[PDB]
Amino acid sequence: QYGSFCTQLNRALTGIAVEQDKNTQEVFAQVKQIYKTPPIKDFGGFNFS
Amino acid sequence: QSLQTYVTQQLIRAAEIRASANLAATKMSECVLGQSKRVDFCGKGYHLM
Amino acid sequence: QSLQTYVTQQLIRAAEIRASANLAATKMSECVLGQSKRVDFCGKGYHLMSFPQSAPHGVVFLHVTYVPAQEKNFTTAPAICHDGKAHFPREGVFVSNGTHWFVTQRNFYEPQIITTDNTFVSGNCDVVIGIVNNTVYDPLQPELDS
Amino acid sequence: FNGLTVLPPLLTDEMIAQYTSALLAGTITSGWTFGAGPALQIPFPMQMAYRFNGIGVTQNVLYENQKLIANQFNSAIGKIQDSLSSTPSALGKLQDV
Amino acid sequence: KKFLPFQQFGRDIADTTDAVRDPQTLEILDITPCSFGGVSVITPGTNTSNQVAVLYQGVNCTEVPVAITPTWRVYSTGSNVFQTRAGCLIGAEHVNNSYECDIPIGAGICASYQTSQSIIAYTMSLGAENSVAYSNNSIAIPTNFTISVTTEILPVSMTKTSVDCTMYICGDSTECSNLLL
Ligand SMILES: *[C@@H]1O[C@H](CO)[C@@H](O[C@@H]2O[C@H](CO)[C@@H](O)[C@H](O)[C@H]2NC(C)=O)[C@H](O)[C@H]1NC(C)=O
Ligand SMILES: *[C@@H]1O[C@H](CO)[C@@H](O[C@@H]2O[C@H](CO)[C@@H](O)[C@H](O)[C@H]2NC(C)=O)[C@H](O)[C@H]1NC(C)=O
Ligand SMILES: *[C@@H]1O[C@H](CO)[C@@H](O[C@@H]2O[C@H](CO)[C@@H](O)[C@H](O)[C@H]2NC(C)=O)[C@H](O)[C@H]1NC(C)=O
Ligand SMILES: *[C@@H]1O[C@H](CO)[C@@H](O[C@@H]2O[C@H](CO)[C@@H](O)[C@H](O)[C@H]2NC(C)=O)[C@H](O)[C@H]1NC(C)=O
Ligand SMILES: *[C@@H]1O[C@H](CO)[C@@H](O)[C@H](O)[C@H]1NC(C)=O
Ligand SMILES: *[C@@H]1O[C@H](CO)[C@@H](O)[C@H](O)[C@H]1NC(C)=O
Ligand SMILES: *[C@@H]1O[C@H](CO)[C@@H](O)[C@H](O)[C@H]1NC(C)=O
Ligand SMILES: *[C@@H]1O[C@H](CO)[C@@H](O)[C@H](O)[C@H]1NC(C)=O
Ligand SMILES: *[C@@H]1O[C@H](CO)[C@@H](O)[C@H](O)[C@H]1NC(C)=O
Ligand SMILES: *[C@@H]1O[C@H](CO)[C@@H](O)[C@H](O)[C@H]1NC(C)=O
Repeated sequence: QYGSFCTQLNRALTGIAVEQDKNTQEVFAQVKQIYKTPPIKDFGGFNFS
Repeated sequence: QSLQTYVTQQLIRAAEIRASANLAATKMSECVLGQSKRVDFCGKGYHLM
Repeated sequence: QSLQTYVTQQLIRAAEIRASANLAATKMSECVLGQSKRVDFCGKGYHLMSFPQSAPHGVVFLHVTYVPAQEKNFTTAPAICHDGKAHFPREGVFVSNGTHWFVTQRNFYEPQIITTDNTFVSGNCDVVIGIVNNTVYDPLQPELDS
Repeated sequence: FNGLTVLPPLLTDEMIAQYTSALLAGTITSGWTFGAGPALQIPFPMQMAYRFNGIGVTQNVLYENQKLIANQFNSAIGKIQDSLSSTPSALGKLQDV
Repeated sequence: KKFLPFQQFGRDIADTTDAVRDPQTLEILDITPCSFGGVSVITPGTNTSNQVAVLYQGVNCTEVPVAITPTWRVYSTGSNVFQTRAGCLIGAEHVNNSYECDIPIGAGICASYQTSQSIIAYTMSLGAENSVAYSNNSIAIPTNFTISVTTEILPVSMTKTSVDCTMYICGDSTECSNLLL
């Protein structure tokens, strides 16, 4: 008898849920290829271990 | 009423989290993928990497 | 209760739209009215210029950027030892094609003869690790001899 | 259990780690070139000399003091583990959310 | 749970009776909710086809055939059902090949419609692999360039809407407005 009070709540929660994945994607997926360091650590004395 | 209060507070918190994530994405683009001249944006001192 | 719910949701959405509009104003100020040095702010690549374009309830930016295309392998040297003195390039990088050494700018291949106006002398060549070992030219001397 | 569910994130933790490892490897092996376009390799001391020129210090300063700079960087990167482990409130921003 | 001799129920969150004691045989048996979850339909556009896949979110799906005439239950039993961290997917085929995600599912699993053509499920690929030929005396400098133009779209303004309170609540009525004041 209250109409569509329930649908809006679920819609808002789903919007938040989608926004979270958008946030993670926009922060971390900034590179289009996957790069790997060479097996040799000749960095002129700089230790990145 | 309890459900509506929960949803409203969740929306406000999600907005704040989105602002923080936008700042993090900007920092990843500027401090990590380049060298920034903006003062105190990438730590105290003259930014190197 | 229905009216209150509608008003609250409108307020939240208006706050989001205001954040977007502030970002758009910043982009108009920094990408269109000038040349921006911030990375990835005005498009992918090295920013050159931008052009605004009006859209319904929004704006569109066309970002003109510079992208390097074709690269080549070379060998480098941090410095050059000529007469016991170490030479460093003023602006550019020492590069070799296998037999000779040149100075080029970093973002585009343009080899040049290593002379005293391309490099500056600082200290002695006993401290630099990996220094390479060549001749530099002073254009004043050949003119004086002639 | 009263109608409440938690949904898994689209990106697993291993995928985030792979993304960060790719970013780190690109930064170490190519400097800032992999962000503008194709990645171009450059020796790390020369990249550091470029950064020194960027902050307004001439590049022979780094070549004359390379060992000291490397040692200072290694010590500084070693200290941060203890700095963040010793203080419980270092990672408070995530704990609050 | 070690019940004390004078105790009858068990409550951990103070609104749910997680345990109870049988009246006749004095034995203690815990109570758990049967099962529940959301039902999502993975579908390409009604352009491409009419085949669909169904995901039962966050459930062990030995239970799916007997959950809840529209009794598809196991919609396509031939389509190998398999558990993911989001649930189990029914109507899609598992594939080893990895591609860029287009229809996200969860926990790194993505679904797509491709060639004959059917809905497949796979782990998303983060991008093409690459390795920079790093050495301590090698440089790469570009010998050419390209000029590129890219578009960026930003919303600026919303629609200016005004709503009258009395007209919406108590339209053209005086008793309603007197009660509303
Ligand atoms: C890079 O630094 C790590 C320390 O973080 C070095 O690992 C140490 O190695 C020595 C001897 O090889 C051990 O006694 C230490 O216990 C190690 N420390 C740790 C934390 O594992 C590593 O050897 C360094 N690598 C280079 C190439 O210098
Ligand atoms: C590296 O570049 C140098 C400079 O151009 C080349 O030396 C010249 O080669 C041309 C042949 O194309 C000759 O006509 C010039 O007389 C050379 N100049 C000098 C000063 O000797 C050299 O051949 C190049 N090496 C390689 C392997 O490409
Ligand atoms: C560049 O040329 C000079 C030649 O003058 C080389 O200097 C010699 O280095 C060796 C090794 O220490 C000494 O034994 C000689 O006495 C040096 N020569 C003179 C005249 O003092 C120098 O080694 C060359 N550079 C490189 C990197 O090989
Ligand atoms: C740099 O790249 C451009 C391509 O963008 C080259 O221009 C092309 O050159 C070929 C033949 O050399 C022509 O058939 C094309 O029509 C050209 N394209 C355009 C858009 O004009 C250019 O030659 C390259 N430069 C160097 C030095 O390699
Ligand atoms: C540069 O050298 C590396 C050495 O492994 C090679 O893989 C790469 O293809 C070379 N690039 C060019 C343009 O010759
Ligand atoms: C580069 O590494 C080689 C070993 O692969 C070494 O012989 C050489 O001295 C190094 N050069 C510099 C400048 O570090
Ligand atoms: C009393 O309980 C036992 C089992 O606990 C049951 O078999 C029996 O029928 C019960 N008594 C009556 C009168 O039903
Ligand atoms: C959707 O279907 C119609 C029917 O053939 C087709 O003409 C239309 O182009 C399709 N939409 C897209 C985006 O391709
Ligand atoms: C629930 O699923 C797991 C696999 O995730 C399986 O080992 C277990 O047997 C299942 N439980 C039941 C009751 O079928
Ligand atoms: C992928 O290949 C492995 C063998 O390397 C096999 O065991 C597995 O079943 C395959 N999975 C799919 C979905 O093809």
